[PDB]
Amino acid sequence: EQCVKKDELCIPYYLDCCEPLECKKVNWWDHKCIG
Amino acid sequence: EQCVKKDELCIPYYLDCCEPLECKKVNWWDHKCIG
Amino acid sequence: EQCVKKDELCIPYYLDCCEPLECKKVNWWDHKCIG
Ligand code: NI
Ligand code: NI
Ligand code: NI
Ligand code: NI
Ligand code: NI
Repeated sequence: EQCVKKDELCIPYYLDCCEPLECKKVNWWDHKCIG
Repeated sequence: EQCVKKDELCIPYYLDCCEPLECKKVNWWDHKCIG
Repeated sequence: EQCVKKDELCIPYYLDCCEPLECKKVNWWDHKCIG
């Protein structure tokens, strides 16, 4: 598995972003890699 | 390889946790993903 | 894919280091995992 790229979906505690992106909520259920 | 999940074993500098978990020592030799 | 090990090449936003290493520029184009 790879670190998640910019603007792609991530899951805290399960599937995280490539640094320096941060996994941020974008709605009630989903998160995206932002930064 | 995947990021390490909650309460599973991690190794600093070698096998790290899924954010926002942190790899913490739990005894003399082992580390676990906590948070 | 795995997190990048100490003194190996990394790419911010694409191929990141094993914590607690940080991906730092080492010249105009390349980055390395330091820490
Ligand atoms: Ni990672
Ligand atoms: Ni981070
Ligand atoms: Ni961290
Ligand atoms: Ni992998
Ligand atoms: Ni970091």
